[PDB]
Amino acid sequence: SVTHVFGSGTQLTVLSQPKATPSVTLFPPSSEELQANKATLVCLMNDFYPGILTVTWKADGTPITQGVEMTTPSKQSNNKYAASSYLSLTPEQWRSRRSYSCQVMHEGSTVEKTVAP
Amino acid sequence: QPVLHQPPAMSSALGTTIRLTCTLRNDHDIGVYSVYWYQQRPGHPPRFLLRYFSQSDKSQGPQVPPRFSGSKDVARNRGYLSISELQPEDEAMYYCAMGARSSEKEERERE
Amino acid sequence: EVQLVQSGAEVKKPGESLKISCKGSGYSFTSYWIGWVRQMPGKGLEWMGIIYPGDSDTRYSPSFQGQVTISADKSISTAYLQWSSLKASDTAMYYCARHYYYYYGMDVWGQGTTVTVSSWSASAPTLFPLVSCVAVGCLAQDFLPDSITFSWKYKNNSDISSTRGFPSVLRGGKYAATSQVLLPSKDVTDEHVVCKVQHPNGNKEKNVPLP
Ligand SMILES: [Zn+2]
Ligand SMILES: [Zn+2]
Repeated sequence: SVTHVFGSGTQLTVLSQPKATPSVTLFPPSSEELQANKATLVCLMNDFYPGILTVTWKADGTPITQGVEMTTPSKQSNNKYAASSYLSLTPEQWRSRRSYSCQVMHEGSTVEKTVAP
Repeated sequence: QPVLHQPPAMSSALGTTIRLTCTLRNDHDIGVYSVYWYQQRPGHPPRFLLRYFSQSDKSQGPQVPPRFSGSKDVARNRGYLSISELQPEDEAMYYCAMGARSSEKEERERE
Repeated sequence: EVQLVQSGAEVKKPGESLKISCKGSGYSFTSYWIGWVRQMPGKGLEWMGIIYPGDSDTRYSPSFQGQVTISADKSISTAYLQWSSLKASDTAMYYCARHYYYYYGMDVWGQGTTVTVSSWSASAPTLFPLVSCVAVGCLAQDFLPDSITFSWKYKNNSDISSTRGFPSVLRGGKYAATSQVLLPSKDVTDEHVVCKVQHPNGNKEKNVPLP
C-alpha cells in the first residue's frame, strides 16, 4: 500500500545498432554424463540485437516447462547480446522420444534448432 | 493489480526522449504522493535519480543530469520519468516508488 | 564524499548464522534512517527494514519481521543486518541505503553484499564436451562459488580467441556455465581440442572431440 514498495520496474533498452537475428545452436547431452544417468540440453544464442528474446523448448512439438533454466541476454564485447538455455532430463527420456527443439523468438522471427541421438 | 504498475519493457533510439510510466492503483490519489525513481544498470547497485511532487516541489539525485525529469499526471494517477538525449548508459532497470509523507496512526498497540 | 560501504560476499550452508555490516561516512550517521533492501537473483527490490542510528528505533517489513535482525553501532557509524538460521531461499544480494529529506527515498546506496546459501559445499568444477554431428562447446557444472573462468587450447599447445563465455546458472545448490569454439569446416586434420578452466577450489583441463 505504497510507502516502502518498489515497482516491478521497466527494463529500458536503448536501440543503438541495426536489428540482428541470433545465431542459435543446440547441443545434446555429453558422454561422461549420459552414461552417468543424467541428460542436459544446451542452447546458445549469441550475436543478436536488440538483447530481447524468448525461448520455447518443444519435444516432438509438445512444449517443455520442466527443468527449463535460462540465462539473461548479456552484452558481448562486439556489442551483440548472447544467451544460454539448459534443459534437464533422464537418458531414458533422451532416447525415448526423437525430437528436441530450441525455438528462439526475436522481434517476430522464429529460429529453430533440432537434434536427436 | 498491484499498488504500483510499470510496463516491464521499453525501447527507443539514441538522441531520443522516452517517458516511463508508474501508475498508482486507483485506491489511492497521486495528488498527495511523491514519485521517486531509481536506476540500476546490470550488475550495479540502484541509484536514486529524482523525486517529483510538482514543479515547485522536486529534487534531483546526487549528480543526476537535467535530461532526467519528472512529471505527474494527477488526472490519470500517473508518475513519469522523462529521459531526453537517450544514451547507451541509460540502458537499465528503472524502479519507481511513492511516498505520501502523511502516513501515521498505529496507536492500536498502546491503547 | 557521502558513502555507505558494505561487508564482503558470503557463502554459507543452511542453518548457519550470518551478520553483514554497512558502514557510513561523509555525513551525520545518527541523523538519517538506514534501510536494508533485498534483491534476489533476477528480481526487483524489497524493502526489508529500517533503523535510526540516533536511538536505534528499528522497524521491519511484514514479510521480514522475525526473519532478520537489524541493528546499529553509533560510535563506529555502522548498521547491521543478521540472520539466525540461514535458508536456501535467503540467497540474494543485500543493500543498505540512506534515507533523505524525502525521508521515504533512499538517496545513497551501499554497493551491495551478495550472500549464497547452498546445501552443497564449495567445490572445484566438473567439465564435459558439447557435440552433436555447426560448432562445438565445453561446459562446467557442480561448483561453488561463482568465480570461474574458461580457456581453450588446440590439440597442440596453442591459444584460441574464437571463444566467448556465457553467464552462470544456480541449480540444486551448485553453479554451471558454458563456452563454445567455432572453427572452419574444412578439416576431417585433428581429433580433440583441450578445454581448460580456473576456479578457487581447483582448476583442471580436459579435451574436446570435434566432428
Ligand atoms: Zn486528487
Ligand atoms: Zn526515535
